[PDB]
Amino acid sequence: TGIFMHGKIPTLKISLIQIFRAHLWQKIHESIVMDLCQVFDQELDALEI
RNA sequence: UUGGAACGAUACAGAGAAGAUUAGCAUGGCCCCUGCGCAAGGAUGACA
Repeated sequence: TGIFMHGKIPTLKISLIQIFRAHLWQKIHESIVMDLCQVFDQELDALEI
């Protein structure tokens, strides 16, 4: 994740590991990348792309 | 070609959660009830 731990809060570390399991950060980034691709793919002949 | 480092580096993976999870029936315990067997035992009905 991109979460920076300011001190060893072990309970918070475990919670954030459970919340961002199965590579959720990469999946979120990829999904937003795909969404921007589609929103820019639709308007390619109007934005002169 | 030949040496550092090897409690390191990188590669993969990363849920570092929490657990002997859970549905059915039968057995077993208890109290009846019903049927049959076994061993005995009660009370009672019946003329020429």
